[PDB]
Amino acid sequence: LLNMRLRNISLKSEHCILSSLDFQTSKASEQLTKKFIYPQEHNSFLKLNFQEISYKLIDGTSQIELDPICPLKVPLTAFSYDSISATFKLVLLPKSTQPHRVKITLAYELELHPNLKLPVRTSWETSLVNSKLSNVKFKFINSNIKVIKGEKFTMRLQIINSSSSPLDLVVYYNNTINPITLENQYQLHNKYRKIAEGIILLSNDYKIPYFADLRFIGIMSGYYGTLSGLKVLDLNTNELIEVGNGASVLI
Amino acid sequence: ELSAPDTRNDYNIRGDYIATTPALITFDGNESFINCYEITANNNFDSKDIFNLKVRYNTLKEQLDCFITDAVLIEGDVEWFILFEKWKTFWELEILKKLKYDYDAFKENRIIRLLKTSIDLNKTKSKIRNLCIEKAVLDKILICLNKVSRGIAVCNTDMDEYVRNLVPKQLTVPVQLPGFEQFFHVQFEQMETSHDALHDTIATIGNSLSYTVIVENLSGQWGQDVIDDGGYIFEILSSNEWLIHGQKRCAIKEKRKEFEVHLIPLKKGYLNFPRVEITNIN
Amino acid sequence: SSQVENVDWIEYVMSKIRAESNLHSRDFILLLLDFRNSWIDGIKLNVQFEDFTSNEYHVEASHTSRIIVPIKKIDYKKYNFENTPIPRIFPGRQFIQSGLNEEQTIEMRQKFWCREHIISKLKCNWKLTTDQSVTGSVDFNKFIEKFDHKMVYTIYPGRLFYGVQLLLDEPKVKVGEIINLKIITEPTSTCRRKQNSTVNFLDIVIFDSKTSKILPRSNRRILYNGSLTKPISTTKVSEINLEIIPIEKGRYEFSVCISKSNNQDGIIQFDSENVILSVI
Amino acid sequence: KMTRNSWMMLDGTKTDFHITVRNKSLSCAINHIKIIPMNNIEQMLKPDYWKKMPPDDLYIMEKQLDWLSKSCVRIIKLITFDLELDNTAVPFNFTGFDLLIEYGMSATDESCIYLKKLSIPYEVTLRRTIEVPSMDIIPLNELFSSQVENVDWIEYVMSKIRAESNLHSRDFILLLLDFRNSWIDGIKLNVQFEDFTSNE
Repeated sequence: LLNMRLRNISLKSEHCILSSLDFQTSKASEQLTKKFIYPQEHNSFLKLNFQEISYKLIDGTSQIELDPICPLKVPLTAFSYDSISATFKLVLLPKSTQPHRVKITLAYELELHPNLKLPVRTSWETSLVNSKLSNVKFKFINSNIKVIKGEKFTMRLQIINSSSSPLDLVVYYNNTINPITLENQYQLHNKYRKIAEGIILLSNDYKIPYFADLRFIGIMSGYYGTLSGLKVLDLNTNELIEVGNGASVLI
Repeated sequence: ELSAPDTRNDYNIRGDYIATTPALITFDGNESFINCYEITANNNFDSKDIFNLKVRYNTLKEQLDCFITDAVLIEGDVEWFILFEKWKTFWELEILKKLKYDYDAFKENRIIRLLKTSIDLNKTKSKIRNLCIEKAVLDKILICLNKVSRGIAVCNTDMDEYVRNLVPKQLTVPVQLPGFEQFFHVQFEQMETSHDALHDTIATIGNSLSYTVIVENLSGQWGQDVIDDGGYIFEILSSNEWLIHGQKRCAIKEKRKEFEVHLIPLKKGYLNFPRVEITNIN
Repeated sequence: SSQVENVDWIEYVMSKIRAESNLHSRDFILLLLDFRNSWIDGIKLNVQFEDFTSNEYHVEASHTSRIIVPIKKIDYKKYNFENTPIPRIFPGRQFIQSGLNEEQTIEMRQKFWCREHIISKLKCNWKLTTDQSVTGSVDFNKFIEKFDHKMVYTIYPGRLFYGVQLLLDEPKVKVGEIINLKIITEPTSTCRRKQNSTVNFLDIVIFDSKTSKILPRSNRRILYNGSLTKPISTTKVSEINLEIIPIEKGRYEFSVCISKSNNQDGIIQFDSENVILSVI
Repeated sequence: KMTRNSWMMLDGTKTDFHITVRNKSLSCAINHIKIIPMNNIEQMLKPDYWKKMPPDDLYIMEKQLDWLSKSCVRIIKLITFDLELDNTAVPFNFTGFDLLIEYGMSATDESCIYLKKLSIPYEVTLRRTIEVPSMDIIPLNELFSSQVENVDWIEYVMSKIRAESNLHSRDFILLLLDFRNSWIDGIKLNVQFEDFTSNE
């Protein structure tokens, strides 16, 4: 074995988990072979890695990678092509057969037949927030990453619960500073002074009765990921329910 | 002040610190004092010369004692004419055992003495030939400085060119690396998400060994992370470099190395032996 | 920016940031108030401040509509807000002891006088929909219930301990311009409060435009000649200054923070001027 | 599981794929674009009501409960596929309508009717936006004098009593109908007959 490699599959909750095996012909056989080649007056080898594709299942299909693969042949390089893989709905882990081939055109144009094709198990190795009191769940129908200027915009929230008491929630945005190491002492304040100053909710204390279009305008600009001021609350048995979801860039 | 070398080799500086009005510091090192200097380049770009600096420091126990020997005891043309006129060596022996407590010299007070004693000092003043008026002024000054306070007044009025300035010097000499090169990469945001709106860092690094590596890292973003896995073609120039990944990921790990320092030596054509790579989103 | 002039309260502060450029921004505040009708008819609701003209609103039968009225601040060196407090409608009476602390009397005077200041120029006007004849007004004396400590900070700037402003000349700086920053400090009408501390300490903190909390050693960033503590004088103006040699990024904000000592949590004013410069 | 709509002709593009087992993740070779549900409901409901105009004893009123769903089907040709564009098109829905379902047909053949079934549950409620619970009809007999042309329904019968004088008055009737909304918002309500334009 010469080309040392690793299998990296990264898991995302946008129903995607990409795969990019990294390869690098490391020093272990290089320290011997590039001194035999140094005795034979060569220090720029070229193993023509040009043929490589993946396999998904028993239907061994070449999945279309997100990146390209031309004739890659140089000395001491290292490559990691990224391939889009569909994320499963559960722990159905598709074992995979990583196939590759490099035709080792050595010094004095000496080709050598070699390939790197083997199989393993391609495990990854690892919107909505639920309630605390009721069966209520909160999601935003409009997409949680959205573009706007400093002007007005429409924002829309899902309320789905059990219809045993299907009512009496209230919103309020609570535009005041949470009053709160010295650089962290002026970091938590500058977090809170742009939470409570950025957007303003133009219909607060909105009685809900499912669907409601909540009404904001934002003043100053930035990335308001998990815009966390707004609090709905159940008027019986008052618990501070929070919706820490959604985002808004203002450029 | 930073010193250009004795060759006078046209190394231009732009910044320099002359604290004329702010003759004021405190250096317990929990707070940080930083002085920075912007050296420029000459017609020739070399490595080694001599650099020195004129740190014109003092001591706080000189400053507040020169305040105490000119305002709190001897601020007259009578007492400093006849009472503490020739007995100033006794005052300069009395001053160096005072131990003024400097923990509240910059918290709502200045010149507040610590817990020494005064009866033995009064007995030593009585055992010499000190007069009654001079002992009256000295006992009044020590009685006032038994517990006292001050504002930031006479921060330079009580040492307006009446103090020594122990002008130190050192030697810094512009340390340099081994291998000099210049790369230029080519980014292409083939992003799995839409865009993370990453913020840039156009790096310019150095490496000082032989058969070595000069690694690099990509930009840092703050959106929904572990994504925007970019595409990159290397396109390094004027060298025989190495590689780490083509179409790498801008995730929690980046690891975009370039082990180019194992070959392709060159000259010291810059101020040091560096390499300034610069990607571009295309 | 331009073309945002489609929203009724923008163009007031645009039209006085174009002309009369001494009257700057980041000092205009918005007062936010929600109407709610206990009636079956629609109401048309044109609000006037001393020159602000809201457009033709509509409130149907329960639907609140938060009017966003822009005003300016008040200047603490222009009005005295420590004058005879809570003046009686009729002179005379028993003249009994107040029975309250003098400090409490101060905050009661401020929380009354700012309230009547925002009463005295705010006039709504309205008309019904289904009749279009029975116009009317309201008055807000029974409406605005009191102020609390957020409101008396936001209208009245003199409640704060210090008042600073801070300017950076020519905000297009390329790389190599060591440029002084200018801070003008003025202690407020609460200069009478403490007076046993005669020094207070002014940390100048550095924020990125997009991200936050640049560490103070600050390489590939702003380098500073001096240090960022710079103690300031109570009861007098003081012009601190610091020189900025920038290396490379896009844009930054400067702000200050006052801390009354150098121990932890003695900090008193999280002040928020935040000038931005643009670096190529 | 989606959520409610008003009386508008909206659309749905649902997120999750179904199973749809086949050989592999190759192309399905016939993908539906306009699914069009609730275009069965307007040839259910008019054959409901036009046999409700005699008394009900028919087979269409014989213990039927397919109006609770009105579940259509989507047929296709020769793995998992994300959901298409619906164009749900709700305008004629009964007030008992509360659910829908989609028994998708997963086809594959050589010369064979070899299919399967793939079923989805859908719950949706209704915004009862505006209602006209009554109407009444009043005739008229007065010819209206000039300058009364400030009221939207006068000028129609004025403009055809000036021109086309054979079409006389005292035969035009007015039909009178009252809207009432069960909603928190205002509604703007421009009515058209074959040429009459009510105002805002």
